[PDB]
Amino acid sequence: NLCPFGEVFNATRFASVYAWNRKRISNCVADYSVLYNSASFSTFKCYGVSPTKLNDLCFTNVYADSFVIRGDEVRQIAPGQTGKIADYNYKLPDDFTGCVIAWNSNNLDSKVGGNYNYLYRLFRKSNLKPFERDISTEIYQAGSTPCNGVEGFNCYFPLQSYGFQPTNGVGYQPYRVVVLSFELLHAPATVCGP
Amino acid sequence: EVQLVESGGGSVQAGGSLRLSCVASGYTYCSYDMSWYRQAPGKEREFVSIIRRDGSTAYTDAVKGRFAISRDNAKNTLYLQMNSLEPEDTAMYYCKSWACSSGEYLYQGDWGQGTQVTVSS
Repeated sequence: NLCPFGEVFNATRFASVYAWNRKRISNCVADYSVLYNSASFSTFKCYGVSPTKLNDLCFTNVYADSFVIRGDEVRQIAPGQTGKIADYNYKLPDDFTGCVIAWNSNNLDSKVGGNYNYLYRLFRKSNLKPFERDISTEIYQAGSTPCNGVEGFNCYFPLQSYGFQPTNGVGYQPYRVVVLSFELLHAPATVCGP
Repeated sequence: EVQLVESGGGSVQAGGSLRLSCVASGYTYCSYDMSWYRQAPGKEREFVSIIRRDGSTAYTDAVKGRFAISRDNAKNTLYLQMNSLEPEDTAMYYCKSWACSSGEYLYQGDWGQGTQVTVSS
């Protein structure tokens, strides 16, 4: 009966942040207390929500947005926010209902001379709508000047690798992020309790 | 999952040519757009070229009208043809599968081991 959280959180590999995973969770029982005061997790901010009251309260769906950023960017996995991530990788909506977990993952997701495999969208033509994902491999027009599709002056390839080394300072270390988002639109309850 | 692997590098005379070969394997729910990158060792890991699913190339201005990117999906093999090599184009060269989708499975991308290209006077 019990919910498959251990596969989101205790996962082998995680999403680059432009390319952000999700599972929807349904038709199962959710003890969230083994998240809040798990306290293995660094950051833990609930919006719309007392983090007691959810642990016996009910939803149509829980959706669980697994991905990986720099520590200094964790500020942006939050409503009303601004800059590279909330603009170009993953937004949240301004009246978000849900929780935001991260934890420092330098021990895992850094390597000797830099893990390239987590990644982020620099520039984009406009800002993302709430829970937009983008995977564009398509050159950015910085200038008025045309691209010829040649990467070059004012003509930039819009994704980058972060390149996490363990010798980094704490803000430029990788944090693993989950975003539990809660809904109840109108057909039936599927996730509570006990 | 994908294991990518590069091949067909090494030392050569300036002005000559080389063909780099990115062999794939056990694949995913997607055809990934694919790219080449190099490490001008010192300068960071830097963009060389792309071919998409839709088949459009783009190249970095450095190698324009000198290098060429192509795939033979039969072999599941990706080609960088490099003509008119200078010593600047020494580096470890890497192939890069990108992100692509298919309805919830979300292939992140992968890099390969690389192959050292080397050029002289």
